[PDB]
Amino acid sequence: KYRHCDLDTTLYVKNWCRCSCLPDPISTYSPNTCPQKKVVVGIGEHCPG
Amino acid sequence: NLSTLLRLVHVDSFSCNNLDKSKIFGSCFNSITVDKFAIPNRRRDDLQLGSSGFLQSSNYKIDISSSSCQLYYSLPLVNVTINNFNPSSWNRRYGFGSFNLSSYDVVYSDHCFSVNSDFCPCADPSVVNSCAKSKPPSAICPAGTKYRHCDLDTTLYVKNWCRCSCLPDPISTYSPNTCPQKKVVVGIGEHCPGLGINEEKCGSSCFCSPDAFLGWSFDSCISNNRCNIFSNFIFNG
Amino acid sequence: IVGGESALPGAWPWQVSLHVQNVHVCGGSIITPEWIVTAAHCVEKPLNNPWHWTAFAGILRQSFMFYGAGYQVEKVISHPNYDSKTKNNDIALMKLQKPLTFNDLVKPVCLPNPGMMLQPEQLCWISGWGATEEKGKTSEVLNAAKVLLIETQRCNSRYVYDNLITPAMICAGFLQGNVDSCQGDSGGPLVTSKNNIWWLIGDTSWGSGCAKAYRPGVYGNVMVFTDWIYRQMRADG
Repeated sequence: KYRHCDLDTTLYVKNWCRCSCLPDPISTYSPNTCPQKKVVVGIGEHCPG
Repeated sequence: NLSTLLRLVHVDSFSCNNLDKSKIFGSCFNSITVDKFAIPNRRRDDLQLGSSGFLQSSNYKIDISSSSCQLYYSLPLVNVTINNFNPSSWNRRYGFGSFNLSSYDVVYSDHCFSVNSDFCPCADPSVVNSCAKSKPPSAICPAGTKYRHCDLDTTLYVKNWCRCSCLPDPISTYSPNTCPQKKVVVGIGEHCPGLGINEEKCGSSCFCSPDAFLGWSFDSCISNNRCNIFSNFIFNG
Repeated sequence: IVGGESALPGAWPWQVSLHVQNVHVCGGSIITPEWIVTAAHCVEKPLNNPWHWTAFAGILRQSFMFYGAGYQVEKVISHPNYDSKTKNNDIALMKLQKPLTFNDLVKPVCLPNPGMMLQPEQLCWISGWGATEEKGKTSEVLNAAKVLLIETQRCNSRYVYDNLITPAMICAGFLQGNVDSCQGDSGGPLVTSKNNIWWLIGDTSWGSGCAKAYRPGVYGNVMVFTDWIYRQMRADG
């Protein structure tokens, strides 16, 4: 699925379009707006990304 | 509560630099410093994050290496006043009053100068008596500050020719090294020491002319029957 | 020369010093090996009898002889329309009785042709045997300095000269000061870099001190007087 972002205006306007949890994934402003979340690695597994 | 603050204020734009916006929810800080001031309509583009404008060089400079949030909001024109006060001390020391301008007008400086404690826009009248060409007015400067530096020199046949410093004006002078008024740029959290004063219209006590003060302009702040105000929030820790 | 440095023994074979009574007085440049261009204010009536004059060329330090080993000036021709009040048309020629054959470090400079298309802020070099800082003595070593050319309109300002520069003269130097010729630097080679060849377009006539603000150097424009020099050279032979 594509990156879900929201816009405000269009047709040669200001267009203050906002995206999700940008730019820093670690120190973000809203961790519940984008699917990439931090999960603690279990026992016997690696880090998926 | 940031939500209540944004709801009770007619927010037009809210962003931040080196810090997120909605991460403040539930976070703790040590201190929050707020700097608010009106926005001129002509120099509105000089408030961006990084610009070589006159506002960021003579009125207020925004730091880039600090986590600071910016808020452009609007205020109704009903029951509002603008306080036009000059924070310069040496300017008001010689009899500086007010701009005496109309309402809904803000003043912004385009060239800020800095002077030392030993400075007096006034010449010793004992030396000006032996001057015939370009004779500036003189008066008695208070103690602690030296008089205006003027020298008597002859070129080919003019015996009484007195040349002083800061000519023609401190804004655009031919020899900035000979004039004590030097160009200065305001820093972080520092005001302008003072504006340029024309020494040719100064001078009883040394009282400069009110129309001799240069280095400032005025501009209205009316937009859609509302005034625009910028606010900088800096969180320490 | 103030603010300059000692001139290294390079290739500047256009500086001949005219000595009278075994003391240095003035200098100039040469264009052809039959004449010497110098100032006219040093050839006044008390300075008559050109037979008691010698010329030294290619000599950096002014100690190589004593009342000998020089070139005797045959005849001196001054400008007929010379005024001692405003110091206008300050160009004089001195003819030597010696052939003065070309040798090492001996090369004249060509006259500027009409239509040079000079830039307003043109860079030039000055040299001479004058004071060091102010009211000094004759410099033992040869020094040089770099100056910039300024327009005549800005030089005729009320705060600089108040319209006292004739169209036959130009202004050069720095408005901030610290770079100017003192008393004793009469004439002096004022050449520029263009088309890989130097052009003498300057001739020191007068000035208001040295290393002072709002007091630039005044030089003579030999381009207007080129036809006069050509006529004198044609009538001499």
